[PDB]
Amino acid sequence: MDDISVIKNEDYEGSHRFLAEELLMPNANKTDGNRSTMFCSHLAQAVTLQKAEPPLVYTNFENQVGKYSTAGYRKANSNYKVIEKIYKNDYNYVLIVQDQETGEYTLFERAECEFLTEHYGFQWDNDKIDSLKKDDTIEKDTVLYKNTCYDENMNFGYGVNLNAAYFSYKNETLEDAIVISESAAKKLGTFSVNKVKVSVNTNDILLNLYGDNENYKGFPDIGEHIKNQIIASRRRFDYNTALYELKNLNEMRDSDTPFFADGKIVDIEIFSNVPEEELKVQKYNEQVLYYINKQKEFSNNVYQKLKKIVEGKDNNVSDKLLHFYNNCKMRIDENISYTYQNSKFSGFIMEFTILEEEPLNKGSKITGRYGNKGVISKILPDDQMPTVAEGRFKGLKADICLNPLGVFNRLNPSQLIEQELNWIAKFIRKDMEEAGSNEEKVSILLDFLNRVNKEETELMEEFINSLNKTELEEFLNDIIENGIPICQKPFFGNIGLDELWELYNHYDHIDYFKCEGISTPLIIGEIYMVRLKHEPHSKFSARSTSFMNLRGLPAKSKNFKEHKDLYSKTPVRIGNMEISNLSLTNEMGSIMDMLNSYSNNETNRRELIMQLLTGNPFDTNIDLSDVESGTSKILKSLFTCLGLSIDDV
Amino acid sequence: FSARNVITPLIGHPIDEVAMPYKTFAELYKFQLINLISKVKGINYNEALKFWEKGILGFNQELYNYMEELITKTKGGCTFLLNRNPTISIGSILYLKIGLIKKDYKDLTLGISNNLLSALSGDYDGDVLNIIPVFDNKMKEHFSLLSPQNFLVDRNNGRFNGDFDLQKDQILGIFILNN
Amino acid sequence: KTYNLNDILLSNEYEKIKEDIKEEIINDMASKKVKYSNTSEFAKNDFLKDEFIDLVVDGETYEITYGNLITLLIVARPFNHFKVPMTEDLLFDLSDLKEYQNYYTTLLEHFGYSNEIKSIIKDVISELAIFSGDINVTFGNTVSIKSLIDLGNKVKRFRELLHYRLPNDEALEFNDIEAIIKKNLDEIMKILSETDNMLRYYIDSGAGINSKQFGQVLSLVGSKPDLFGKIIPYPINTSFLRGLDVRSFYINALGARKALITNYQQVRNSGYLTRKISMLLMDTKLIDLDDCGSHENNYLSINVENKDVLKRFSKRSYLNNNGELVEIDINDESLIGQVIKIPSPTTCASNEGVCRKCYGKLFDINKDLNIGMIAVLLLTDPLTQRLLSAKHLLETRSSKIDWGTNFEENFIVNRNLIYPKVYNGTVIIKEDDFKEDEETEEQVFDTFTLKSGNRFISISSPMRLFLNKDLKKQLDESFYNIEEMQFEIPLNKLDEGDSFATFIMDNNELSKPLREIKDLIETNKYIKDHNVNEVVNYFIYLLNESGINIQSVHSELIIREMMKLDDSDRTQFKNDKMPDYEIFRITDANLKGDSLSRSLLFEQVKKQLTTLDYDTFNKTKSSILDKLL
Ligand SMILES: [Zn+2]
Repeated sequence: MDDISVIKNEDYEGSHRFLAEELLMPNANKTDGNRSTMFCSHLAQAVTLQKAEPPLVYTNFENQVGKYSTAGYRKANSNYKVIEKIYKNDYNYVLIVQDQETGEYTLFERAECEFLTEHYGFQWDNDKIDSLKKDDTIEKDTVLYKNTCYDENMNFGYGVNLNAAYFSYKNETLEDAIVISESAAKKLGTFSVNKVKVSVNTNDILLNLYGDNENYKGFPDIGEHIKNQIIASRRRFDYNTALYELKNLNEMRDSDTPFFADGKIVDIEIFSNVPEEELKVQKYNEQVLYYINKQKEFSNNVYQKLKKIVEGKDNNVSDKLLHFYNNCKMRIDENISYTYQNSKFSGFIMEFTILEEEPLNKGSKITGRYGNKGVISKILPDDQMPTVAEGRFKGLKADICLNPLGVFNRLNPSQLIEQELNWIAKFIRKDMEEAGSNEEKVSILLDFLNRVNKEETELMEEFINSLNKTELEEFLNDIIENGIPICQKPFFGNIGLDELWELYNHYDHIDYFKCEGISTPLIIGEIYMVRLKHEPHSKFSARSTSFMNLRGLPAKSKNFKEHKDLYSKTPVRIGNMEISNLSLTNEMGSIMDMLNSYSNNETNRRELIMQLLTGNPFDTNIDLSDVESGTSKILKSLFTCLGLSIDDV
Repeated sequence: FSARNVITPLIGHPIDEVAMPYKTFAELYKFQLINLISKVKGINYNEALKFWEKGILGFNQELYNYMEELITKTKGGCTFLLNRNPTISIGSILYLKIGLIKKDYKDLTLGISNNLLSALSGDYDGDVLNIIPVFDNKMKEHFSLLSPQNFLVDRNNGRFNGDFDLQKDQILGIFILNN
Repeated sequence: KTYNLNDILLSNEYEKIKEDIKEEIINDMASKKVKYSNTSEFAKNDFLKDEFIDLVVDGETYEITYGNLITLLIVARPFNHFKVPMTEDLLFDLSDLKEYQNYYTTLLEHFGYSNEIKSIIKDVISELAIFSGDINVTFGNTVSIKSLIDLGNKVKRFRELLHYRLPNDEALEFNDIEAIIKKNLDEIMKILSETDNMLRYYIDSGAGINSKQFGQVLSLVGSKPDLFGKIIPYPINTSFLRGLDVRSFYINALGARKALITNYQQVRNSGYLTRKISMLLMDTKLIDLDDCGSHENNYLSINVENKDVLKRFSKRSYLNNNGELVEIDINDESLIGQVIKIPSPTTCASNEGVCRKCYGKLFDINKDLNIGMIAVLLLTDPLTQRLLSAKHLLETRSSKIDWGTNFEENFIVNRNLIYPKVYNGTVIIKEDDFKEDEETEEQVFDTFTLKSGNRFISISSPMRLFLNKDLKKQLDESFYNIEEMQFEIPLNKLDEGDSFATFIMDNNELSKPLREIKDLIETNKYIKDHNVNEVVNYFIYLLNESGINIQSVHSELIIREMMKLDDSDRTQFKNDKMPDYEIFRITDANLKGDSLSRSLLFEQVKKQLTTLDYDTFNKTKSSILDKLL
C-alpha cells in the first residue's frame, strides 16, 4: 500500500485539524494507539462528580467544548423581562416571561433533577434564576441554571486533582489495583436519581407504613426521606374473606407486593380515573385526596392568571407556552379519562422521583486521562498512607498508590511526564512561597514559565500588568495556595525530552523526597482522576427460587425493572463446555443427580427442598428418588411427533 | 441456587479460603438459615420467614451471630464451585471453601487470593464469575478431585505445576531478599 | 554466627526461631537509607540482608548469606512435619529463582506423591508469599522518569543511544533495518544491567520489563504491518519518548485498529474449535492390564533429528537391539540421529482401553482422573492463547532475498525502490513478459533482460515488479514497440534519481505455522494420502516449530480416535499384518462413527434424521454421554 505518499507534513504545521476527541488528552504524540483509543470510550462513560474541579494541566481546548455543549446549561437567547412567576410545589415552579424586541412570550421552569437515563442523572445548581424576581431584566449572556460540572465563570471541569505516587503496598496493587485514602474517598462523590411508577387498583389498598391511625400516611411526604428501602406496599383485598385479613394494617403479611427504592423523594404526580365523589368518602385513601386537590389548585391558578394573554387579541405566544397552557387547561375540565399504554386503567397511578447520593465504595473503577485504568481494592485511613517527614514541607501525604510494574510494559510514558511536571511545579511554588516581595515574586514565576510553554509568557505578562496592586496580591496568594497552572497543547507545542533535560539541569537543588520507613527515594505528584460508570451493584445477581417458565425450567423474570425487588434474580446457565469440564472427573452419576435435582425433575426438587429444610442443619444426608425427568418427556413427545422413538437395549 | 459476583484481591489467608459478601451468602444458603433460626428462637417456619426478611434489608446483629456459627460447626465447611465464562483452560473451574464473611453491607465483591488468580487466566479488569454451591455430603467426596490441592501436580509432565507458583510482583519481592 | 540446621529443623522450636528471624530483618531494614552512584562500582550500602554466616549440615561447611538462611527455613517445612532429617542431596543454590521449580518436583517424587505431602506443599506457597509482601513495603519499588535522566550524565554511551536517528545517506533493505534495531537493543541491556541504577532490580529478575517492548520506549520503533499484512514502506525514524510526526501518526493508527478487528473476530469464533474435538475424544478409558499383547512388528516407528523431539518422549518405552521395552533416557544423547520403535496407543490391542505398558509410566499420576479429557484441554488452550497473544505482537521479521549477480551489479535496491548505476543502459522487454496482477490488475514483469548496449544479462527477480508510473505514460505510444515484438525502454529518457520499479513484500506471519495445524485436521490436504507412521511424524514437526510443550502421549490419542478400523475389532491387531484403516476429517469422523448420543448432539440434525448418507439407523455403540438422553 503506497497510498501514504499523498500525505505530506508540510501543510499540517501548527494546526490541530486532524484530531477528534483527542483534544482533551494532552501529549497525544507520546502514547501508542492501542492505549489512546481506549480514552474515547473512557470519556464516553464518565459519570458526574459533585465536587468537580478544573484540571491543573489544561490543554486550552476544553473551554470551547464546554461552551458548545448545550445539554447542561440554558442561557437567554434574547433580552427578556419577567412578567409573572407561579408556584406548583415546594421546589418546582414556573415563570412566564416576555421579550422586549419581538413581543412574543416564553416560559421557564425551575426543577431539581434530570433523568438522563434509567439510573443516572444530576441535580440542577439553580442559583441565578432563584435570585431573579419581581419584573427584573435578563440580559443576553446571562445563564439561568447550570449543571454541577460548570463552575462560576463557565470554566469546564470533569474530574478531580489527587496527590499520587508510584508505589507497591503489600502486593495489594497486583495487575490493576488501587488503594485510596479516606480523605480522597470523601472528596470523590456521585449522584443517582430514579423514577418509580407504582400502581393502585380498586381492590388494592395501601398499608399504614408511616404514622399512626390519625394520619394514614400511605406514602412519604414531599420532602421527607424514605426508610428501610420500602416506598409503599399494597395488599390485595378480596370480597369473600376479609374479616381475618384486615385485622392489623401496621404489619406486613405473607402475600404482599412491596416496592423497593432508596434515596430522598423530591417530586410526585398523581393521575386518577375515578369519580371524586366516590373518592371523598374512603378513609384509607386520604393522603392522595390531599395531593390531587393541591395539584388541581395549581392548574386553576394558571387558568385565572394568563387567560388574558393567550385568549386576548395579541395571541403572540410560542409553541411551548401554548402547548403547556392547553395541557394545563385540560385537567380542570369535566368528563376526562386518561389512558396508559393504549389502555384505560381503572385505579389511579402516580409517579415518584427519588434522588440519592452514592459515595465511593470498594469495587468501583477510576481512570486517568491517558487510559491507565484501575480498580479500587482497599481503602485505608489517612494515617497508614506514606508520608514525608524529613524535608522542609513535612506533612504531604499521597492519596492513591498505582501499580509500578506495568508502566513501561503498557507503552505509555505520558504519566511520568505529567507527574514530573507537577512535582517541578510543587518545588517552584514552595521556593516562591518561602521568601520574596510582590515586586519580584512574579519574576520567579515567569522564569519557570519561560522554559515550559513560550506561548503562555506573553499572556502571563499582559494579565499581570493589567491588574492593580490589591488584585495582584490576591492572585499571588491564590496561586501560592492552590498551585501554578501549566498549559501545553496535545500534538503541536509541548515539552519533549531535550526540554525536560534542560529543565532538570538548570535546577540543581532538587532531590527526591525521603519518606518514613521506606528507605527508597520517592516522588509525589498531582494527577487528574475521572470516575467511570461501571459499578458492582449493576451486575450482581443471586437466585434461590424465582418464578418458573411455562415449560417448567427456571427463566428470567421482569421484576427488577419495575423496582419490585432488590437483586436481579436471574439464573446463570451452564454452557456447552461447562458440562464437559465437569465431566473431566470420571464421576458422571453425581453430575446427573445434581442436574436432575437442581433444574430438571420437579419431584426431586421438592424432595430436596423439604429434606434440606427439615432435619439436621449441621450435617446433611439427603437421598434423592428416581422419577422420570421432564426433559425426557419433552424429548419423547417431540420425537414421537416426528415419528421416531429411542429404544433401549 | 446460583449467583454471580466480581473479583477483588485478598491477602493474609491460606490459598483455598475466600470471603463472600454479606448479601449473597445470606440468600444462597437461605433454607438452611431458617432451620437454624427455628430451633433456637422456638418459633414455626411462617413466623421465622418474616424475621429473615427484615434481617436482609439492612445490616443487623442477631442474624449475623447465627450466620457465623453455621460456617464453623458444619461438616467439611460450606463450599461451592467457581468457574469463569468461558472455560477453555484446565482448572478454569475450581472447588473452594468459605472461611470469612465481610462485615460491611455495601461491599459486593468476592475476595480471593492472588496466587489462585493465575489458574483462571483472568484479571481484575471487571469480569463476572458464576458461583454454584454444593450441598450433599456424599456428593462432596466425588468433587474433591477438582480442588486446587489436586491440581498442584502437573498432569502434562508430572512435575510441579508452574501456574500455582510465584507470579508478577511476588517474583520480584523474593529476589530482593534472596540475593 | 553458626546455626546447626539439623538441630534446628528438629529442635521443636520451629515457630519461635522462624518468627524471631522473620522480624529482625524487617525491623532493621526500616532504619537505614539506600544510596546509588550510577557508576560501574556499587555504593557501600550497609544492610543486615547481606551478611556471611557459616551453615553446617552433617559437619560440612556451606558459606551462605543471612538472606538465604531465612528463605531456607521457610521452604524446608516438610522435613519437620514428617520428622525426617535433611541431607545435602536436596540442597540447591538459592541465588536464582527458576531452580525453585526443580526443588518442588524433587520433593513430590521423593515421598511417593502421597496425599499428605500435597497438603504440606500447599502450606509452603501460602507462607512464602505472605512474608514476601512485607519486603516490598519496607524496601519499596518505584519507577521514576528522573532515573533515566540521571543515568545519562554519568554514562556517555547511553546519551548516544537516546538520540539515535537512522542514517539516510545509505541504501538499506528491510533486512538491514532489523539488524540495526537488534544491534542497538542488545547493547542497551548490557549497559543497564551491568551498572548500578534505579532499574537494576527490574531487569535482573526479568519480571515486568519485556526486552522487546522496552526497546520501543528508548530506541526507535522500526516498521509496522498493515490491514493486509503487507509491510508499510515508511519506517518510523523517531522513538516514542522523542516524539512523533503526523505521517508517523497515521501508520501507528493502522496498527491499533488491526488489534481491535482481530480481537473482536476471535471472540465471536473461539469455542467453535474446542467443541468438535471434545465431543469425539471423550469415551477413552484406562484398564489396569499389564500388557495387551500387541505384536512387536506393529510398533510405531519415529525419526528423531533434533534434541527437542527427544524431550517430547519422556517416561516411555523404546526398543533396543539387545534390550526389549527399556525405558528411554532423556539425558543420554546417544539416541539422536537414529530411528526407534516406540509402542503407542494407536496400535493398542485391548477392546476396553489402553493398558499400562502402552501408556507408559504416567499411569500412577493420572490413574484417578479421566485420560481422554486431559489431552483435549492440554492442546486447545495453548493453541488459542498463542493465536491471540503472539498476534498482538505487531512487529514482524523479514527474510533475505537473493536478487542475483547482475541484479546487484546494476541496481542498488533501497526499500521499495530501484535505482540503476548508469542511465545510459536501456532495457528490452518482449510483449509476452507482461502479466495481469492478481490484485491491482497492473502489468507485472517478473523476468526481463536489460538492454545494456551490446551486452545483456538475463534477470530473474524473485519478487513481483511494478513498472514506474511516470515512464508508463510515454510507453503507450513512444516506447510501444510492436514492430519488433519487443518493447524498448531507454533509461536515458528517465531522469537521474528517479523511481524505476516498485516491489511489494509480504512479511512472514508468525501465526502461519499454527494455522496449518488446524488445516491438517479438516482440509484433507495431506491427511488423506498417507499412513499413520507419516502423520504422527508430520504431526510432531508441526508442534516442534510452533513452540507448544505437550507430551507425545497427550497428542497421539487424537490420532487413535481419528483412525477408523473397518473390521471394528481391535483384536485383529494380534495378527502379523496391519488391518486396513482409513483416516477421516474430525467432523466426518464423528458423524460416520458408531455412537448415537454423540451424533445427535453435534451438528447436522436434518441430514442425520431425514436421509441415510451417514446411516444413523445402525449405530448402537454405548457411550458415557448417553445418560443425558
Ligand atoms: Zn496395548
